[PDB]
Amino acid sequence: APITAYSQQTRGLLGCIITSLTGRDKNQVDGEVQVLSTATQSFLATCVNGVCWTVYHGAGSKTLAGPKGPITQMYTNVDQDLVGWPAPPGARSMTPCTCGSSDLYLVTRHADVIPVRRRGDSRGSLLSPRPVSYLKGSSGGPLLCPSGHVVGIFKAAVCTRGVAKAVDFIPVESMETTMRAS
Amino acid sequence: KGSVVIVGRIILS
Ligand SMILES: COc1ccc2c(O[C@@H]3C[C@H]4C(=O)N[C@]5(C(=O)NS(=O)(=O)C6(C)CC6)C[C@H]5CC/C=C/C/C=C/[C@H](NC(=O)c5ccn(C)n5)C(=O)N4C3)cc(OC(C)C)nc2c1C
Ligand code: NA
Repeated sequence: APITAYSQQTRGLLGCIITSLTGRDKNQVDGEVQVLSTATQSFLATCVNGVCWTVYHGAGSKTLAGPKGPITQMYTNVDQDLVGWPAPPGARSMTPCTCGSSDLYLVTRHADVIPVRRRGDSRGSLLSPRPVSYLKGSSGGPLLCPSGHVVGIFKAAVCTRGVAKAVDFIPVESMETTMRAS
Repeated sequence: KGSVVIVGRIILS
């Protein structure tokens, strides 16, 4: 205790570029959070109820490289900044948060687990302000309840003068509506 | 115009 995290790198520069072009990833997948990369950007994805969710501003319309070839997005909502792919085999699927605690954590690509106070449906305040450079590349990362269940994914940072005091996220609620709609 | 690629993962405890 409390909730902790660590990261493991699975691919280098060259392999990432090649896998990007082939759409074929034969690597073993593990963990609740995937670190994703495109040609130009890196960011996060969180697997919830068998779908790997991330931000449209990272992934765009792109396929995800997979064991059988490129995986087509099963959910794409541009205005909500949300996309999802069926989770590849091996990703650890998270449970949505029920209880409704307002005491949250944000897990960053650096595998830090940072206290957040939920201020509304889609917003939470960083209890200790962070430099924006620290949060960059963490979009798609999970916001968790104290139990470790997921409330949503990191979308955007509210920042001034290079410091972020709060975060906007996409609630698991928005995932179900997106699934219900399509 | 390529695919998104998994380059790493984070394991939660
Ligand atoms: C409130 O709704 C929002 C809010 C922001 C969105 C968006 O933001 C775009 C993308 C988004 C963003 O950068 N998200 C983050 C990020 O890490 N992106 S990233 O991983 O580096 C990336 C690059 C590769 C994807 C979490 C931020 C980290 C630090 C980044 C710090 C510096 C930039 C601050 C900015 N903050 C806001 O825009 C903001 C703060 C308060 N409000 C109301 N808006 C912001 O966070 N973003 C601008 C893109 C987008 O694209 C879609 C329309 C496809 N949709 C958004 C939506 C819907
Ligand atoms: Na850590």
